[PDB]
Amino acid sequence: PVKLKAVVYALSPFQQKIMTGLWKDLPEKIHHKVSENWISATLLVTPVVGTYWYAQYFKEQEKLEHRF
Amino acid sequence: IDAVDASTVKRVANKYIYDKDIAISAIGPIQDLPDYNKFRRRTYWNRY
Repeated sequence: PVKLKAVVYALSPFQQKIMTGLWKDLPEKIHHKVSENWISATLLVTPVVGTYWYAQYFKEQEKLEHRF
Repeated sequence: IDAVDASTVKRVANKYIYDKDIAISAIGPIQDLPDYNKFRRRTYWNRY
């Protein structure tokens, strides 16, 4: 058991609004999500999208060259 | 005082105790004290 010194104040769940906080400070929420995760999103989408479009391009060149 | 019979106690208790909000003030080694939701739930019995 860890020895902990702290003071905690809590409010009853029936004395606060439960759902309005979902849409509070939304521009901050969208800004934080993008600004911290854009590199992560790029590292995940770019190789799957780059490989896919290359394969489509290759199949188009391979099909056309086999024609007459 | 004599007017407070068993039916009176149950009526008053249902007005002030049953499924009511509570206030808690604790100090010391109180990590094992149940949280607010546990005390809140123990204000009613679901078997009745």
